[PDB]
Amino acid sequence: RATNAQFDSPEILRRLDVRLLEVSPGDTGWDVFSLDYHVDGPIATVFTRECMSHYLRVFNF
Amino acid sequence: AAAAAANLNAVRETMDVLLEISRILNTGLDMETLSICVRLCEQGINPEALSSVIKELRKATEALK
Amino acid sequence: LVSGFEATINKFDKNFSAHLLDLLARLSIYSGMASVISRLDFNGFYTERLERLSAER
Amino acid sequence: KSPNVLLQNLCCRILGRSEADVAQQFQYAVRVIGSNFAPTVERDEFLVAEKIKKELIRQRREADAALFSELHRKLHSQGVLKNKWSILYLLLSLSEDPRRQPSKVSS
Repeated sequence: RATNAQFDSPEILRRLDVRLLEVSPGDTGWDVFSLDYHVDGPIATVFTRECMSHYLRVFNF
Repeated sequence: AAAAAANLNAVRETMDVLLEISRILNTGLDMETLSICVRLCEQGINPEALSSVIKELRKATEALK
Repeated sequence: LVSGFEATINKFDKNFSAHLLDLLARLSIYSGMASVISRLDFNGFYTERLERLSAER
Repeated sequence: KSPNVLLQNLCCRILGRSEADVAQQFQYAVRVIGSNFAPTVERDEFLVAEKIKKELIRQRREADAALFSELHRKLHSQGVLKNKWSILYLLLSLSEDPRRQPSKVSS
């Protein structure tokens, strides 16, 4: 709501969610924090599971 | 004889593979302490308790050094 | 005056607060929905009293 | 051997001492291990395997998460291990993140 991202369609704003990774031993949250954007429907035929894992590798860098 | 020698090879193989799993997980164990922990987990013992015991003995080793 | 009354006051206030803890904590394991805790626990009040049972085993 | 004499060997492996020297820590270890001997959760190796695969997948080490799948099958191939859940539950708990330098041995 603070940025201009709230001025969008409420669908795509709802679909983005914080993904927690699996919890590491002694570390900080800056090494384990990533967005997931989750997709459910006929759009998943284009955005398959292979796409979101490679997007998460991009967000990793 | 022979079946008493094949078992020693089959234990040495597993005790190498468990050391590889231990080094990729970066556990602080070495080859000799791992043979104690594998022996302990053979008879049936809580890993939640034995891991707490190791996590405390390695925690109290530093206050003495 | 207080021997019969304040004795009933403190034992009820401790029994109220303990069941008020158990209502919040058993609703906190439910992850709209978790907001009934944070409404009851508004701006700093009773939102951090007990962490968890300090036990093991 | 018995588990009571076997805990003292562990206390001499971690702490480099003799059994006549270290006896305060062994008194603590009998306190923790004793009264906590029986298994408290149901045993399966499947959930601990999918947690170690998770453990290696997001340390950016997606290669070792598929090597663990080949190392976990060999434990079943040989068959000298009765409780495979316990050792994997233990080896997962003592795991540390290097954050880096996954200097790969093998061979």
